[PDB]
Amino acid sequence: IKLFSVLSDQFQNNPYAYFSQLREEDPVHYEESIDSYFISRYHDVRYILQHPDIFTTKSLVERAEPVMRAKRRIVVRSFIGDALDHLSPLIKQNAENLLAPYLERGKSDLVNDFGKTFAVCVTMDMLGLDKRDHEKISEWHSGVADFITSISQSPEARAHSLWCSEQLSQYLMPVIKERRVNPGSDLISILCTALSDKDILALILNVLLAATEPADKTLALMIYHLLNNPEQMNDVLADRSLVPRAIAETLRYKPPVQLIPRQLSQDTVVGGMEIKKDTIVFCMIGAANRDPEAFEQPDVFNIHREDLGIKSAFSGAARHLAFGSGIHNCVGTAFAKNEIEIVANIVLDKMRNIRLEEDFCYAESGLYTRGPVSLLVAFD
Ligand code: HEM
Ligand SMILES: [Mg+2]
Ligand SMILES: [Mg+2]
Ligand SMILES: [Mg+2]
Ligand SMILES: [Mg+2]
Repeated sequence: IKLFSVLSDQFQNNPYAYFSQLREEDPVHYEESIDSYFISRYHDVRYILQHPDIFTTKSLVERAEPVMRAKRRIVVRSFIGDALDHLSPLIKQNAENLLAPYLERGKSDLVNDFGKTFAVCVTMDMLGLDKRDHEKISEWHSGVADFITSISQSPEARAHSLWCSEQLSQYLMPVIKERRVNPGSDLISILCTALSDKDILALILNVLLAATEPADKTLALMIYHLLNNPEQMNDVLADRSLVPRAIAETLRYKPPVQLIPRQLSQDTVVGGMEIKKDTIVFCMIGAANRDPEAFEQPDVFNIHREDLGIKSAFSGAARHLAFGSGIHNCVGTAFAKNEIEIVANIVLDKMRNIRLEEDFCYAESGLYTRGPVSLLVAFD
């Protein structure tokens, strides 16, 4: 009951089976393993995200370090909002260039054969990095992600993770010193116009981390749930203007980012239980997006739901909390919509009569960020 742990293999197997017992029965669940509380109720979670004075979180220029173990937001957001119209042909090519090898076979794994690389490549365009280097970059990003997400690492993984983030610095740092004097129109160049080299590397790195994982996760998650609800897929195929709805419901239904940490600046009460200073709470987004106080039939994937509030699903005043909520809302919400919309449409254009593979076994993994282990599809 309160004896159960949200860091367990058991929980990590299927977080969705325990959210309900978590609200209603132990909403502000203490995690003995750390000095961290886990908050499962929608309205609590949302109050926490709306009030980042009481519940602070790291700056964009703060080098990330393992989650388990304020004016630039706009400068990023806008110069990401100005970016997306420019990067749409490049996102489109990436999708086409990366699908290209797999057509003809009529067989792909949208996660491992395509997704990861696609997202990596879109971010590399956002940062103006040379897409020849996408193998190195992916491997490096992954090693770092591994260090941030993980509960624990072996000395090897940790030694690899250190290496990866060493390599990235060796790679990006010369690009930063270059663009300071010869800036293109890419994000790195823009950041050089009022922060230090190392500051900018941190921001760049946090934008590398932020903009990659969730985007490939969502693509795969949406396609999977559309295929798992095939008339909703047909709905989307016959009217492509539903893709924002399919995207939004996927985000509500299986948020790629499951946990949003916040540090407590003071003593304060969320719900009923009292929590002391400097302790860190964890917003359980999965649990909040499945809360029947916010959504009706919450455990039903329905792209046509009336309370989705599609009108706003890709903003800070949204109904689901997959981008967070309010002032500290995902900086690339507008970007994320476009990116996924584009690629989805191409995936759907090129993979005619797309379906799941014979004897494919769906499986999610992740505690802090969660998505499919793979998505084995077949098509003409
Ligand atoms: C599938 C779509 C995406 C989802 C669900 C998502 C989710 C999130 C969430 C939950 C946060 C936490 C905000 C908070 O602390 O309350 C966040 C932060 C952030 N997001 Fe996103 N994201 C997505 C795509 C993107 C993309 C494509 C970009 C960049 C274009 C982006 C840029 C950022 C940045 C820069 C942060 C700040 C984190 C930091 O301080 O390092 N996101 N995102
Ligand atoms: Mg080591
Ligand atoms: Mg389903
Ligand atoms: Mg159906
Ligand atoms: Mg499932």
